[PDB]
Amino acid sequence: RVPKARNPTVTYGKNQVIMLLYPDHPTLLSYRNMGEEPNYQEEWVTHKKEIRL
Amino acid sequence: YEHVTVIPNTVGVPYKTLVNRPGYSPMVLEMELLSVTLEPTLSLDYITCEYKTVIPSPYVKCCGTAECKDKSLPDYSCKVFTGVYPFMWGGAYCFCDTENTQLSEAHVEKSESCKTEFASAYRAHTASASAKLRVLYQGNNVTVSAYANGDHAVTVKDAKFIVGPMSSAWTPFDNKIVVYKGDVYNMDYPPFGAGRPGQFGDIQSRTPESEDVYANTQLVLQRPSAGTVHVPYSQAPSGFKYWLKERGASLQHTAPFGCQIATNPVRAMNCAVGNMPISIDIPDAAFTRVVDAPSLTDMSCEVPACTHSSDFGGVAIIKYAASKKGKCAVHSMTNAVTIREAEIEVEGNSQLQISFSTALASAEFRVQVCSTQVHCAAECHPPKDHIVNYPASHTTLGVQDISVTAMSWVQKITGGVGLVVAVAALILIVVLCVSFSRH
Ligand SMILES: CCCCCCCC/C=C/CCCCCCCC(=O)OC[C@H](COP(=O)(O)OCC[N+](C)(C)C)OC(=O)CCCCCCC/C=C/CCCCCCCC
Ligand SMILES: CCCCCCCC/C=C/CCCCCCCC(=O)OC[C@H](COP(=O)(O)OCC[N+](C)(C)C)OC(=O)CCCCCCC/C=C/CCCCCCCC
Repeated sequence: RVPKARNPTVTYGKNQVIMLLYPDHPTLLSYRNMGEEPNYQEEWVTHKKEIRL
Repeated sequence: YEHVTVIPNTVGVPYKTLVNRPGYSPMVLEMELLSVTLEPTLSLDYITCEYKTVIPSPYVKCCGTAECKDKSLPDYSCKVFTGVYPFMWGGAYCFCDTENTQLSEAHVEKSESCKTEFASAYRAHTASASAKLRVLYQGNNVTVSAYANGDHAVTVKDAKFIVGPMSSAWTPFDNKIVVYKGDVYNMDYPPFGAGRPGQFGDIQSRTPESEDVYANTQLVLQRPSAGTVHVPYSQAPSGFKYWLKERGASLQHTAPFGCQIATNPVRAMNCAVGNMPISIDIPDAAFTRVVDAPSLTDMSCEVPACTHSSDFGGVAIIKYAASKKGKCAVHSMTNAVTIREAEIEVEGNSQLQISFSTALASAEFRVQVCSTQVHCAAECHPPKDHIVNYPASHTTLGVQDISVTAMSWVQKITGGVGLVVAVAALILIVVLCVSFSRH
């Protein structure tokens, strides 16, 4: 059994997603476009952070 | 009756089609792809695992010198060290203080964890697609599952669908695939018999039950230290355990086109590439003569609200006069506009409301409701929400179905330019004619 992270606090903007994250421990965040070029990216977040995808 | 059509390979978006057999009431079928699967054909190359170095108890020669016996084994290495003085708990083991030699030997084997913790290196070279389809035939939701190679035809409610082959041969898997448990990685593993130490494939076995293990780990024996009776050595660590730490990200998280990957067997699910030919074949007894279906006349359209959202942001209200009570099949005659309803009940002099979705900012489309057509028109307005969790239900925008009314600015400016050019050309040709006649 492995845990599930807390739901982030999402907020939208023009062609953007603003995500506020509350990790309790090193958590992996990855994202990819769903088109021809996925442009995969990832990072471990270890504290509270805000991302702009 | 045989009807052949093409729908995009997008999963979760329903598409409508018009089975128009003239002389009979039109029939509209809404079909949606619940899932599309690509299952490559796999030929196993070799299993990789964690090696286990087997060191038998060292043989010390008391008052003599031992010889290096040679035998064939995966990574056999044997060495003889002279001048050792082994010490056990109760005192020295050998009699003399010198001329004692220690015989060391070691080889490698597949660990007992081979049957559980192993990575399989494959070759993937052709894919047999499958598909699960939801088709709304005659006002009933019926779900079919069939092969999308164009060969399996599934009969549902007496009409049979034969779906595929997919228009695109694209597949997320390369020619060489390695799977570990539920993750599959696009990597070019070294061929059998050519593994390198400390890298993936240093120990290779053809099958998890074979015995001719190929192992290349540079096992080097080292001299025992200061009267100890151990067997030190210097070996490159397991390449496979190093790989497990540095795998990277599986195909499930990096494959393009939103592809989903699974195992047992390895499949790629719900790609968003290309489109899917699909052929219906309806019995001639399913249709209804045009003189028995309701016939709509005196039709007119008004479009009160119209927002070009991803979901159905438009509403059109159509006045009609119906010959008799019954169902009618509503279909949009314009590709740019998608109508959510597939059929609606109709009776008397009344009105019906259909919900449509468009990307146009000046909606102009024709809606056909049971053999009768009507023209629609509205000015759309953009939505406020910048992001949604569902894909667009409407077709993308072309450079022709473009330029809303109040693009008349383009016509006006290009007409002014054309008038100036025409006046200039007229004056030029008049002068040319007058100077050509004059001589
Ligand atoms: C101050 C006075 C101002 C007056 C105000 C009025 C101004 C009003 C106008 C603004 C201009 C309108 C521009 C808007 C364009 C809309 C964008 C569009 O609608 O486009 C979308 C597509 C994008 O593609 P996609 O990936 O979404 O589709 C493929 C889908 N998938 C990948 C699944 C296969 O774009 C395409 O495809 C287009 C393909 C062709 C692109 C080449 C364009 C060539 C046009 C040249 C124009 C010059 C005239 C020619 C001269 C001839 C002499 C008469
Ligand atoms: C003193 C005596 C003077 C007398 C006056 C004489 C002047 C008379 C006039 C000349 C004006 C003609 C100019 C040529 C324009 C013709 C094009 C046109 O007639 O339209 C064609 C269609 C109209 O649609 P429809 O409903 O008829 O067809 C659909 C029918 N249904 C709905 C039933 C399916 O439209 C289309 O298909 C799209 C057409 C292609 C559009 C290309 C993309 C637009 C790009 C624009 C870029 C310009 C940039 C401007 C900003 C620059 C900065 C300054």
